[PDB]
Amino acid sequence: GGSEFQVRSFEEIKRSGEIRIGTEGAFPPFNYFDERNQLTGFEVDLGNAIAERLGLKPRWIAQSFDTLLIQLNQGRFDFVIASHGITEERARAVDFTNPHYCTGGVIVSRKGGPRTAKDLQGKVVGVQVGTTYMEAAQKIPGIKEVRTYQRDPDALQDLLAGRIDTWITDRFVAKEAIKERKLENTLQVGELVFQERVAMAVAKGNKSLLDALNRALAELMQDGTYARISQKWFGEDVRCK
Ligand SMILES: NCCC[C@H](N)C(=O)O
Repeated sequence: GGSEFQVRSFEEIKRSGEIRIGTEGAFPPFNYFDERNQLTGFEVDLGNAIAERLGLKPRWIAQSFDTLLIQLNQGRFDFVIASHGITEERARAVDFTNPHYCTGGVIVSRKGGPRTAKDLQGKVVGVQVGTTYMEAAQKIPGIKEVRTYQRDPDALQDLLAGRIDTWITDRFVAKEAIKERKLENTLQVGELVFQERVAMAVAKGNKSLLDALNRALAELMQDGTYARISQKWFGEDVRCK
């Protein structure tokens, strides 16, 4: 159906009564399509609670991860919530909110497989395109091959099939995939390779919206809504401490 692309200030958004939110929809349990083919996840619930707290009806747009930041700047959405770690490189093209969770990238291998960055010597490592996982894998020398996937669950599929030695991904995504697929006796979570603060993104220079999102997030963290949503998803509070 197409849409009107525009980078919108907070007051322009407020006038419309609607906030357009970009996400990926292939990164469970943060944002994904469930068994009845509807968009959900910790970040969807969070996104909706943000929209609500601002007096705005959310309109969700799922699309491939590698495209999200560039379509944000082109004006397809007002903000993106799609598990983006804050990086200096990314902050050149977008403005990040205060982080809505903290986490890290972790080595995942089959039983008896690589557990440390050092173990990745002559190994084949699977990572999703445009991610901090791919970025870190590119900097670990002596990996035989960094294999890059458009979608992160595809890397998991290749780890299981034995086409790669190691998948590097988010620690919560790794834990949940193992629980979901009952892979406790088949997969092995190794070392935390790096830690990261994960945040919403706004088009570069969209300071009015940036500030409103920060305020709404602060409010959710104070009024118990964040705690409730984190509990539902993780049985614990995942905010940066
Ligand atoms: N597809 C989602 C990737 C999320 C990861 N934390 C990153 O920042 O690259």
